[PDB]
Amino acid sequence: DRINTVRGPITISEAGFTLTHEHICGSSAGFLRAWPEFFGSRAALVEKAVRGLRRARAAGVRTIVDVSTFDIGRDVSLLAEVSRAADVHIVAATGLWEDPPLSMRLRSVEELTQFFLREIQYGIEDTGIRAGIIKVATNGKATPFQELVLRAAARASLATGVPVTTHTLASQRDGEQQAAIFESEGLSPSRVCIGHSDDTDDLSYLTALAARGYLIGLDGIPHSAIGLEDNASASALLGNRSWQTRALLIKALIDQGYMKQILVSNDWLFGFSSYVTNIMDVMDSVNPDGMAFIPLRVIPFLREKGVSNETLAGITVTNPARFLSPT
Amino acid sequence: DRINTVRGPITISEAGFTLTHEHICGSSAGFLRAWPEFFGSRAALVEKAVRGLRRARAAGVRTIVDVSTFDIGRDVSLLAEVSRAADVHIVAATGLWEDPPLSMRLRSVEELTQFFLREIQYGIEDTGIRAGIIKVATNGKATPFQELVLRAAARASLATGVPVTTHTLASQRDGEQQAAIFESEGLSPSRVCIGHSDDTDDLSYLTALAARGYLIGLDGIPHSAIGLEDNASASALLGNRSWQTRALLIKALIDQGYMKQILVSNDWLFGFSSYVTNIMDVMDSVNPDGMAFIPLRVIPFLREKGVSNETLAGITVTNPARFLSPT
Ligand SMILES: CCC1(C)CCCCC1
Ligand SMILES: CCC1(C)CCCCC1
Ligand SMILES: [Cl-]
Ligand SMILES: [Cl-]
Ligand SMILES: [Zn+2]
Ligand SMILES: [Zn+2]
Ligand SMILES: [Zn+2]
Ligand SMILES: [Zn+2]
Repeated sequence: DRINTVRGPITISEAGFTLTHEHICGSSAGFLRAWPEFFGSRAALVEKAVRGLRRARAAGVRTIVDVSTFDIGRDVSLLAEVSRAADVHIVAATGLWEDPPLSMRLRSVEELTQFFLREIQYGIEDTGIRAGIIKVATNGKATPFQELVLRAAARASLATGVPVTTHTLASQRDGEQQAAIFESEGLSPSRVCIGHSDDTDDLSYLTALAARGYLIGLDGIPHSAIGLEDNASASALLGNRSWQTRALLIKALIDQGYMKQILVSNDWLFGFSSYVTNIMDVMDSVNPDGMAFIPLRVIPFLREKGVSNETLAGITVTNPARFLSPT
Repeated sequence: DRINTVRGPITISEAGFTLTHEHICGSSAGFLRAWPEFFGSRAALVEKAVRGLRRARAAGVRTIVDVSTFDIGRDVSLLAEVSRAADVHIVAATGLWEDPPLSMRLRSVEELTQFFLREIQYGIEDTGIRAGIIKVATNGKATPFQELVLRAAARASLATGVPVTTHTLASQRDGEQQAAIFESEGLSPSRVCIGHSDDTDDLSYLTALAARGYLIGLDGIPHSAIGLEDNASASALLGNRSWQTRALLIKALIDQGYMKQILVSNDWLFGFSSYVTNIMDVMDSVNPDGMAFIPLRVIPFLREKGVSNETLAGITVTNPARFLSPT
């Protein structure tokens, strides 16, 4: 059994400590190729990501799952470059996020299923690099096209065994509808992570997903604008709940019996052009540890609050492997 | 004085008979790279475009202006390939159409001006190919972002001398607002073509633009769903006015004194993924002549209606050169 990474297949044991929702760069299709100066340069972006993934690896990370799709401007050659230089495995994604272009938005369920299966089974672009996860998104009630996306992701997963991970607007409880669509296609909830679930404190929502077998993506732990004076765009993005508040949802779900269904991540990036200018600077001041925030700050916080080392290892190592390994 | 093409600078006399609004492929950024099977294959698309541009060249076309921007999925290497194989000059474009991604839509006027100037002055992507026109779009009242686009296009034109060409929803008279924005930035109307102007019969609108000095883009002459039974998507795209009706607007503006301000084109393509599946098949049944429709069918129609050979040469050769040559 093997997981596809940007440097090829790896064994389950090789994945190790895995961050399940991360990005090298949050962009748009074609954007880094057309406007590399937006990032300084392409080399500057590469160097920043290598440095950050090095720091993460020193803190114990072995693999990240880059959940950048086509419409986040995923550049698998950029991921392979960074992966080789930092010695951190990167799993790439297929699927569609919240910014599909017209050439995607006009497609049928069958067509999209073809595209997702191309990326899982054949390769991304002309690279031969295969995705190891399918990423999808809603922000409230699904648009007609997003329902097609969710159905195509389910079809792709059913044919291949690769899991599905989601973006939600957690305040709208989107995982409810997402689950409904997925289940209508026959997808097992154990193949699905409902992401950005740490953006809500609603335990009735979180446990109702976990009770049916979903994995719960508590994937934005360091996202917080607390004590950012009067920066409306950072507040709108990051929220005003503390990282501790978010991290305590890990403990909460442990305490309810769902330790095997928890997936934790930073949802960090090294470049971010699909938001306001200089947001990466703002984010990096909030969390200078970047992708190392989970091991360096979250794990010790949870140990101080009484969570066991063994439970945290199961969450950071066992759960990601179970989720990623195709089934 | 020179015009930039995808194979480098050419003299004004080399441009010859020029179609001012065309596309090799109407797509989305990254799409042909990620999903070439949508088109059959990349080679099939190339071969179809070469065959079509050959037929056009035999009918007298020497240059086309490919008004595909970043968000139409412009692939300048594809254009150079096709240009070399067909021996037809292709002018490429910068700017933004109606499907900009978030990494564009979040940008300032100053940022966009940087991007358009990159594509005109330095090159597209890492190709060294420079755009020779800036393309912009509204569909009714401009969105806030589209106003920034129009202003940045004006700034880019003011620094470089390259012209601006527009997409409109002609039924909403968008050229009125477009002109207002452009003039507020100090752009000369003689540097601007208001496109898709053949989609309306409103001569008060058309003459009010031409009176202030705009060029008028009568650029979709073969676009018609007349006698396509019950195909709602083709009707919505193409309209139910005949090609003759559209072509008679050429004569109308001649007859009002605006022969030097008329630009004519087919607004054809060889691939079209940003609309419904199989639309290219539908379009190619309506107009099997493709980009040769203007010389093969429009020019003789207008001669039969009393327009002179010399006037039509001025419209197909002189006007494009005047417009494209930087000033
Ligand atoms: C009983 C919950 C537990 C104490 C198990 C070991 C890891 C930490 C959580
Ligand atoms: C007078 C308008 C004109 C007859 C001039 C020559 C070309 C055709 C139009
Ligand atoms: Cl702490
Ligand atoms: Cl005729
Ligand atoms: Zn997300
Ligand atoms: Zn993300
Ligand atoms: Zn248009
Ligand atoms: Zn066009």
